[PDB]
Amino acid sequence: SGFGTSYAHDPKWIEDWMARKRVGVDRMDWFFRAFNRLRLYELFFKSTPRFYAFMVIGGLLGSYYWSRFWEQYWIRVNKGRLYKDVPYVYPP
Amino acid sequence: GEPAIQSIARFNPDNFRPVGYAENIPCPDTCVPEGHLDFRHTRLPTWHADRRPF
Ligand SMILES: CCCCCCCCCCCCCCCCCC(=O)OC[C@H](COP(=O)([O-])OCC(O)COP(=O)([O-])OC[C@@H](COC(=O)CCCCCCCCCCCCCCCCC)OC(=O)CCCCCCCCCCCCCCCCC)OC(=O)CCCCCCCCCCCCCCCCC
Ligand SMILES: CCCCCCCCCCCCCCCCCC(=O)OC[C@H](COP(=O)([O-])OCC(O)COP(=O)([O-])OC[C@@H](COC(=O)CCCCCCCCCCCCCCCCC)OC(=O)CCCCCCCCCCCCCCCCC)OC(=O)CCCCCCCCCCCCCCCCC
Repeated sequence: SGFGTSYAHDPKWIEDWMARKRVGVDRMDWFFRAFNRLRLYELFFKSTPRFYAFMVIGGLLGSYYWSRFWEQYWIRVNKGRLYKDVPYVYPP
Repeated sequence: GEPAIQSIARFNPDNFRPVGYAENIPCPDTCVPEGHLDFRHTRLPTWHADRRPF
């Protein structure tokens, strides 16, 4: 309360919010536990030359299939309005 | 009647403090007051999984 004055102070519900520290709670540990089983760190990240290769080879493959995915998205959205979708009929 | 040496000694700037200095000036014991989040609240549980790979 006191919003907009020199008496402004945090309301009660903000104080309660900051009283919830979630000490000793980890609801996302499953994600990291399962991610670690991919062994990406042991195989690629730990060694600098392999870390570079991951960025290069990943960027190569990632860039190609990223382009491929959105090209299909474009073709679906503009279905029936593309030059390839409407073969031209020559006048007689 | 005070010796001039004693009189001028009192008017050293270190002998003047504002009225109420000892009852007002804050004396912080920490830069993280009670109720504020710190490493003691964000430390993960000891059974957690490695966070380096991610
Ligand atoms: C190359 C492949 C290689 C092999 C395969 C790899 C496979 C793995 C892939 C993994 C990909 C990542 C998935 C997410 C992992 C979890 C999050 C994480 O990073 O954890 C670290 C860390 C975990 O938190 P922590 O506090 O350390 O947790 C401690 C304990 O573990 C637990 O502590 P706690 O339990 O005490 O909890 C504390 C904390 C725990 O922290 C969290 O869990 C919160 C953060 C979670 C972020 C989740 C990110 C998800 C990624 C997006 C995927 C997008 C897919 C889109 C598909 C499009 C396809 C074209 O939670 C809070 O603080 C509570 C409040 C949380 C509020 C979060 C609000 C999110 C709302 C989302 C609504 C979505 C609605 C969508 C509806 C769509 C309808 C169609 O979280 C972060 O640092 C992430 C947040 C950082 C800021 C986000 C930046 C936003 C700006 C970018 C916007 C654009 C997004 C683009 C997305 C790109 C995706 C690639
Ligand atoms: C209670 C809760 C429970 C929760 C459960 C949650 C489950 C977790 C979920 C996650 C997945 C879990 C998988 C479980 C598997 C269980 C079976 C097992 O034992 O696993 C074996 C084992 C598990 O490790 P481990 O048994 O604990 O042993 C630990 C060792 O330290 C590691 O072993 P190692 O390294 O001694 O042996 C591994 C070996 C396994 O393979 C072999 O041993 C084969 C060796 C060759 C044999 C001779 C073959 C001759 C013929 C070859 C013919 C084919 C040629 C062409 C091949 C082309 C391949 C592209 O090689 C590999 O796997 C690949 C590494 C190869 C060498 C790497 C270094 C070379 C330089 C690399 C340069 C850096 C950049 C590279 C590029 C990066 C990408 C851009 O390996 C793995 O499972 C790791 C996979 C690594 C591959 C990459 C994975 C990332 C991609 C993930 C994509 C996810 C997509 C998600 C889609 C979501 C849809 C919604």
